[PDB]
Amino acid sequence: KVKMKTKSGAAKRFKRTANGFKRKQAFKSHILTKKSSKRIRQLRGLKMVDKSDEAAVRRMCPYI
Amino acid sequence: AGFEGGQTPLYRRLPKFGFTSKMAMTTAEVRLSELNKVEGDVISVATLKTANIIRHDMKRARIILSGDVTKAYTFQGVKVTKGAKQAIEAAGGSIE
RNA sequence: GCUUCGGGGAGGCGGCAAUAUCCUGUGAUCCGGAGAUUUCUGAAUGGGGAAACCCACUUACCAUAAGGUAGGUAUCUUGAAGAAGCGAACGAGGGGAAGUGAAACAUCUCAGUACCCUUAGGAAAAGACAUCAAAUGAGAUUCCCCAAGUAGCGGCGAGCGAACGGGGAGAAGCCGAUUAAUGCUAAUGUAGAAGAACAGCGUGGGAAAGCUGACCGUAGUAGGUGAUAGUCCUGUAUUCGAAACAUUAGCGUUAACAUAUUAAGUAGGGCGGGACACGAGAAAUCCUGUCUGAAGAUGGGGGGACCAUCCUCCAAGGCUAAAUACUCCUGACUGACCGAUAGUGAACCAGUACCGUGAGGGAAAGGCGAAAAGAACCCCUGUGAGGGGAGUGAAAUAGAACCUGAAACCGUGUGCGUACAAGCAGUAGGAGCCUCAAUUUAUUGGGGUGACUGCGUACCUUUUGUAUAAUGGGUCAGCGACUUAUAUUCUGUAGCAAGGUUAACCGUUUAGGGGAGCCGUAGGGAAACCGAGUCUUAAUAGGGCGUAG
RNA sequence: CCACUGUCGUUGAAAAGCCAGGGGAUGACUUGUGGAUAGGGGUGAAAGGCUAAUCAAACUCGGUGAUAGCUGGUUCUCCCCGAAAGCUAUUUAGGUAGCGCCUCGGACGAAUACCAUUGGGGGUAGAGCACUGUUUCGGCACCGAUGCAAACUCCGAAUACCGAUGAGUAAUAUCCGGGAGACACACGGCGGGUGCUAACGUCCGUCGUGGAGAGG
RNA sequence: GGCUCAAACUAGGAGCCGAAGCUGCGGAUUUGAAACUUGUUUUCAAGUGGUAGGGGAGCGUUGUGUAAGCCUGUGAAGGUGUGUCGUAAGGCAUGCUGGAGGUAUCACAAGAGCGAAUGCUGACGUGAGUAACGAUAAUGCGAGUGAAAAGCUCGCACGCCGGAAGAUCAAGGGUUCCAGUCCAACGUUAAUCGGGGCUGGGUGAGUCGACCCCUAAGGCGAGGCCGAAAGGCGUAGUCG
RNA sequence: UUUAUUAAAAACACAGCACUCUGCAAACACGAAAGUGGACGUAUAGGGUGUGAUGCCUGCCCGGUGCUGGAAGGUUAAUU
RNA sequence: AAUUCCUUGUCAGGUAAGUUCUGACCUGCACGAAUGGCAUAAUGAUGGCAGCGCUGUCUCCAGCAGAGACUCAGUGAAAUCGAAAUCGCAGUGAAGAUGCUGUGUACCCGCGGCUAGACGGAAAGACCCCGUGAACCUUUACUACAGCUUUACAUUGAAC
RNA sequence: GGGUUCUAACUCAGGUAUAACAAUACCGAGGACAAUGUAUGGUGGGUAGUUUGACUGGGGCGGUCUCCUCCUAAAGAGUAACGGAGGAGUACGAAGGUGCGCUCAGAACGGUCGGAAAUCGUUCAUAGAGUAUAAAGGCAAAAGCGCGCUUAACUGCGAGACCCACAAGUCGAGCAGGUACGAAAGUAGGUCUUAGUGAUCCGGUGGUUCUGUAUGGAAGGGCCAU
Ligand SMILES: [Mg+2]
Ligand SMILES: [Mg+2]
Repeated sequence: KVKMKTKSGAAKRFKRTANGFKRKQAFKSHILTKKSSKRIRQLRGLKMVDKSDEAAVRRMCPYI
Repeated sequence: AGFEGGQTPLYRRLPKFGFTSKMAMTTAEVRLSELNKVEGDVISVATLKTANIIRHDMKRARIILSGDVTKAYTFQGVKVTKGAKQAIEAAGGSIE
C-alpha cells in the first residue's frame, strides 16, 4: 500500500507537544567563546515552532 | 515539502536532538476510565492485553489518574501513580 | 476431399454468388470419434543454395534403355535411445543502462528497472532449523492483513525503508514425496433427444401492440418472426443418450533412473567487491575474485562491534504437496464497458493498401428493403452515361454511392433593398413597399425588407497598456485538456458515542462471523523516569511545556 | 569523367537541372559485377566530408507518456465577495517560500474608524550663522557689515505618528482555522535622489486613477 | 463651418442643456432585523462594476436503479420550423421530415458541455475558371471509320534523328508483346487511339545463356582455439 | 584532390627533406581474447610527426612544458 | 606585405585625373628562417593592376525573328485567408491607421499593366538576451575509467 | 641480509614426426625470469560524466555581494538606485569590577641649555581636549585621566519589553547561590554605545548516568560544555 512518507530529517528536528511542536535552537554547535553567557544561556533548551512554520511542519511530519 | 525557494529550510536550520528509546515502545499508559473493559477483578498486563487496552506486544503498563474507577480491582504487576493509587483504594481495590 | 464407427432425418454439392451437370429414404448434405492420404519450403536433417531450388550417393526390386517403386545417407550427446526448432504471460538464473529526481551535479536516485542472454514447469523458487526469541518461549517454506512510513539508513540531502511479533490462507515432513508405459474400475469431456400453453374483434403494408376473454408455468424480462410474443419459431425449466477416442482419479504391474549416512580446502581469517532497509559505519550476518585456513561433540554456529555468562541450534548430502504468480488458449457466465473519428491498428478480403534497402512504420473503408419483390416493357441518348414513364413495394428525394440525411459550401425561384455614396457591417430609432389575418374595411396585429438619422475600431491570448500594424484561427462537422489509486488533513452529513471501528480472511458471499490492529481517552522530558503534572535547577524559587471522539 | 563563369529556372521539365561557354581526357584515369569495413563506430589526397534526398554522432524500435521554473490551450449558467504587482530570502532576479493584501467558516463584541478637547517626542519646510565649512567688502587671525550649505544648526512649524477622555455615526477591529491568487505594474499629483529641475526616463516615499471600471 | 460693440478676453448676474450620478415608477436579488415563521407569509434597512481568485445555487448530456412501469406505427429517437415559459444554463408544446425506439420523478455514476491549443480527422470554400498543359524536331490536306476526328488508320506532301531519337543485349521490370473488342476512370485536351479496361493468343535449343565442372575476393566452417552467456576466430573442407 | 546540394582555393595531397620510434612474437593498429594487419616484409625496412619540387639556405635561447639519460639524497603504496 | 593600426605613410612611375597597381624607403602597431625564410623556369577555369584587338557593357537605345504574355475552345493548380459595404490627408492612438477624430474626395462592375502600402506571404528570429536548456569540442577545471607502468602475494622450484 | 648457477614448473609467434591447423612426443632455445590473477602507488582529455553564480538602464568587461556610521529619508519607525561619503572581519586579564582621587586643548607672560613647539611657574580656558578604532549620538555623578585591591569577562535563571516572515538579534529590573571592592547605603552577569561576523550536517574534545538489541558490561548513541 502507498502511504505518505515522513520527512525523516524533519522528524529528527521536530517533536510533538500538546498544542504545537518543540525544537532546539540554532547557533549553539560551535563558535562559542565569543558568545555572551546570556546568549549561551538563552539559546539552550526548547523553543516552540512558530505559528507561521507549523503548517510546513505538519506537511513534513504527517504522522506525528 | 520543506522547500523555501532555496533559502535553507527550517528543519535544516535547526539541529537534530534526542535519541529514540526502545523501552518506551513497549510501555503502555492505562487510564482509570479504560478499566471498564476488563473481565474480572485482577488487573495485570495479560488482563489489559485481553481487554485490548494495551497492545499485545507491550511489556509494561502504567496506570495513571485520568478517569475514575467504578469497582475494586487488584493491580498486580503494573506501575500505579500517586493519584491513581489513592483513587484505586478509594474505590476499594489494592495494589500488589 | 477417401474409409470406418456413432449422431441425425430431407435436403444437398464451403463464402463472395449464382449458373450447370447432378447426388439424396439403397439415408445424402451436416455433426462427433478414429483412420488413410498428406506435393514442395522451413529445425530441414544426403551435399549445396539467392526458402519453396540445383546436384547426388547407396540398398532391394522391376524395366531395357537414358528410367520407375520402396527405403537409407545431417550433426551432437548418452550408452540403439534421445536432442535440435517454434510459441503467450508467469519462474529461476548470467549480464545490466540512461533519460529522470536531488529544483545544478559527482555520492545517491532512477533500479537490479528497461533491455540482452540462458533455461524450466504447470507453476517455478523456497522449505524442515548450525532459524528466531528472550515471553508463560516458539517451532520448515510460501502468500495476505497489521506491526509501520515505525526502527533505521541517507551529500542525515533527494530519497530509501525493515524486523520482532500479532491475525489469517495453507499445512508435512522425509531418505523413492521420481519418470515413463501398459491393464482394469469409476467419473468426465468430445455429436445428440424429448421438451407446456391463444383465440376472437378493430386498426394496420404487416400485429408481437389495442379491446375482450382463455391457457401453461420446476418453463415470465432469451434471440428472432413485416411494429413490443410465457402460449408462432428457435429456445428455456426438467429429464436425458456414446460405437470410438481423450482426460482425471483409484488400483495393479512393468522398465528407466535414484537410493547420502552425517560431510575440509569446509567454517573462520587478510585484501578487493557484492547482498543485506543498513551508502564503512562502532557494523554484526550472508556471497566470493585473490591469498590463506580450523576445531571436528571434552567440539562447533548464532544471539548486530567485542568479551563473559546464559539460551538456542548442529553447516560443509539430497528431497518434499498446499496456500502464491500468470493467460497464447478452451467452456460457461457477466458488465451504471464502446458502438464505426468510439471500441483492437483491424466490425469491411488489415498487419492489407501504401511508405521504407531494411529493421520497421502503417491507414481508409459498416447500414436498400420485412422480403429483391433489385425496376419486364416504352421513350430521349452514342446499344454510353443519365433520366422520364410503366411496374414493384407501406414507402423509390427507400433505386443500389440506396436508413436517417445536419453544417460548411454551391444553385434556382419569390418579396423587398441597392448604381452621389466612405470604415468591425451591428444597434436604437424610422419612411416606404410586399404579404398573411382580423376589422364593416387601408386602421391595427404578425411576418419579410430597410430609404434616412444617432451611436459604434472583431474575438482570443498576452500585457502597465492592444482597433492595434502583437499572438492564434480559411470554414463546417466530429473528437480534443484537472483524472484514477492510495495516503493524509480540514469541512459537511449519517450512525454509534467515552468510546468508535474492524483488516486480511471465512462465509450456501453486500449478510453473519473475524478485535489482530488503528484512532480517541494525558502530559512532561533527549532519555531513564514520573504523571495532572513534568522538565530544567542546589532550589520545594523562577521559568518552559501541560492541566468528544 | 568533372563542375570554373553566366543567363534561365526557384509553387522548377528537375528536392540541385538546362543552355552557352569551361577542365581532365594513358592516368594518383573512368567504369561494370561481386565482396569488406557499422554508429562514439566506419571511412576520409581532411571539407567535420561521407556513411541510402538524414550527420559536431545514422536509422528503427524500445526505456518513454524522457524532462520542460518555458510558450500555447483549457469546453454549461446565474448569485455574493474580491486582490497583488510589496517586504524578507533564495545559483534568486520572468521561479519559489514566509509575511502583507483576497475569500470562506468559527470565536469574540466595540477592544475599530471618523471628529472634538487633550498628554507627548521630534529636527523636516521655513529660517539662521551659535558650530563645521564656504563667500564678499571695509578696518586693523580679530572687529564690523554681507551671502551660502544633503552628509552645517543658536532655532523651528504645519502635517504625520504614539497616547487619553468624550459624543454620534458606521456592514469595525482582533484571534483561530480551510482555499487562494500575487510577488513585470503604469500614469497624474506631491516630496526628493539620479538625469539636463530632459524623456511616455530611472529609483524611492506618498495620494488618486487604471490595472480589475462602464457612463458624461 | 465660421466668429470682431464676438461666437474672443476680464469682472459680475440670470436662465437653460448636460451622465449608467441623484430622484420618480415597475421588477429581481445578497445580507441583516422583526413577527403564522426550514419560502408561509409580508415588511424594513443597508447593499448588488469587477481580472486573478475564494464562496454559494443550479441547467443540460450519457449510463444505472426506480422500470415486466409509462410513452410510442393514431408515429420513438434524430432532423427542421414555429409558438410559449424561465434570471440563465434551458424547459414545454406543436407543424413538417423520419420510421423504432424513448423515457417521467427522485437518487446514483460520469469518456458531462469547445471557437481558439501554427490542435487531430473528414468535407468544402477563397485564390480562379486565374497559372500551367513538361524541351521551339512541324506540320498541311484528301479519304476512311465513327455519335463525334487537329491528335486514329490509309495516302500524298512537308519536317526531325541517323556514334541515334536506328539495331542487339546485360541489369531492372514482368505480359507492358500480338489480335479482337470497349472508352466511364487512367492519358495533363478530344480520342474511334493506347503501355488504359475486357477476352483470347504468343516465348519451341545437345550447339545461345543458365544450370553443371573450376576456382578469386569474400563467406560458412566436423574437429581446434578463444570468450560471463550470446558469441568471435580458424584447419581440413565447402560455397562464392 | 576537396565542402554530393551556395566555398575548387592560397586549402588537402604530392615527389623531396628532417626528427623520432622499431632487432622481429618489431614498433604500431584492430580485437575481451583467440586471431589478425604491419608482412610470408626485416633498419637501403616498417611506424609516428612536421615540413613540402628546385636554387640559396636555415641564426640565438634548454629558464617553462615535453623527451632522453642519471640516482647521491629527500619524500612515498599495498603489505608487514 | 595574404602581415602596417595610424594610413589614402612618404617619394618615384603610370592616368587629364589612380584609397587599387608597380618600384623604392624603413617609422616591422604586430616579418623572419622546416607551424620554414628569400627567390624561382614551368604550370594554374588562382588574387591584383595595365594594354592591343573587339564590341549594345555604356552614351541611348532602335528594328527585327521565335517562345510566352493577350483573345477563343478544352482541362484545371498554388501559397494565403477572423470577418469585410477594404479611399486621401492632417491629427490621434500599444507611440508609422482602409476601419478612431476632423475634413477632403468619391456613381456601380470588369480587363490589361504595376508594385508604393496592406509593418504583404513564406520559416513559433539563426542576430541579441534569458533557461540553475542540449550537444559536440578543448584543457595544467573536477571526478572517474580504459590503456601503459611500479611493487607485494600466487602460479614458483633447487644448490652454492 | 645480494648475486651466481641449475632445471623440473612455465614460455617458444624454433626443428623433426604426426596430411593440414592445432595439440602431442622428442630435440633445441630460454627459465623461476617472462607472462597472467588479485592488491597496490604512478601516469593517463585516449575515453566518459559534469560543473563553470547573480546583480547589471541589453550582455560582456569592470565593479559589487556580509556587517557598522552619516546622508538621501519628506521632524515617530521603515524606505530604493551601478546615488553621495567613510569604516569592519579586531583589540584588552586590563583597556574588565570596585573604592578613592583628578581634570583637558590651547593662548599669553617669566624661566639654563631650550627653539614655533620638550619640561617648570602663573593667568584665562564647559572641553575649542580625550574617549583602543570610522562616523554619529553621547559623556562633569564625567563614559575622559590616575592609584590600591581584585575576577561579576560568575553559575542558575529571568517579570517585562524592543525588533522581527522565519531563523535570529536587542534591552532588562528582580530572585537564588558563590564572589570582588567599599566604613557603608551599595556597585559589579565585560569594555560610552552602535561594526569586529557564519545556520545545519559531520567530526573532535571536556563532563554526565540517560540509553546500552538475550543478560552483565562495553562499543555506539543522547544530554551539558566547547
Ligand atoms: Mg439516404
Ligand atoms: Mg546524403
